[PDB]
Amino acid sequence: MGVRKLATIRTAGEITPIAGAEAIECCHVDGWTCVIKKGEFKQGDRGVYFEIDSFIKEDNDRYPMLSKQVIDYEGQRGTRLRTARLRGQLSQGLFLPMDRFPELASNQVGDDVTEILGITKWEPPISTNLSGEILGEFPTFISKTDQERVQNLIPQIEENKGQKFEVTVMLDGSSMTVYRKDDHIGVCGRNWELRETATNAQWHAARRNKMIEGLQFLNRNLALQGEIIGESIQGNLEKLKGQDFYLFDIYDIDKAQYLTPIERQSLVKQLNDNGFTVKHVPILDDLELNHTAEQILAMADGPSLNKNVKREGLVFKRLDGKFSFKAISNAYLEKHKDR
Ligand SMILES: [Mn+2]
Repeated sequence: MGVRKLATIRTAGEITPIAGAEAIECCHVDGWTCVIKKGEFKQGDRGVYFEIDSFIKEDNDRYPMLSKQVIDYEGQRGTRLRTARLRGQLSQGLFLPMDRFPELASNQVGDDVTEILGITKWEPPISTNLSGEILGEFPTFISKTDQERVQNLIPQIEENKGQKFEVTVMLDGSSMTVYRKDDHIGVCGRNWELRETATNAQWHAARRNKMIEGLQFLNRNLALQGEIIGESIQGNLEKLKGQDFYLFDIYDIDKAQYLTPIERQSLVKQLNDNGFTVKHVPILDDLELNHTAEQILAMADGPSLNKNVKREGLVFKRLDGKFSFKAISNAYLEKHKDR
């Protein structure tokens, strides 16, 4: 899920009427709920579902319903899809019937049609503080930080009932990776490896908590992955003075896998024992899964690291390290229109 699966062929679920608003109804699409024109689908119908964060280029033939939300973004004219609320009812995504896409009459349920519809991914601007000097590509020997949304995991949420999960708070900052491979120690943003300058915010955070020394102490090819947050980083939800790093993952570069949560929270223990103050994203009570997606979304709303603000949401990592997912707070998305 990195620019991929924004537009997929999916199936209408339960179609509920909107009391008082007769021209439209609410369509369940997997874990999503979506406002449609009345009678546009019956339950069981297939259509293309365009997730929130889809950027769709203007076309009043195909996308007239998006006409008066066209904008300029990367010098591209088109409509960003985002969370909205229609008459007390949450609405996320666009769900159009297959008869609208002639080119897709061969395709099958669940096909990713993003590429072939030319759909791109809207994202917030990267923070002005954090565009440093690029050294290299994000190393290909490290995975980027990424979770599938719970809304897209109905059969897997079923399958996993009874399984236990590390539950962690999702922080609104910027992805940062600090790693060792042999004689090299590097620091990465989301997409790129960075040069150490005096102005580099990520390199500064890594020096300060001594996580570089940490990796020199551990003597392993590891990537420390987490969130840089604070002042002048994405509106500073947590109301920090200055800035800081909070780990949420460690990637084993030799074995080419993440460390399970217990593997991970032990290593952090020893770092803090040897004088390496590496902070971890807030960890909550472990979860035994026996929930709907809808229930998981409800538990995502809650307090953040700063417990006086509403959090971005939660991440769930099965304790064997072989299944993880995120649930973004819909309350958060309602309050935060740049999200
Ligand atoms: Mn984020």
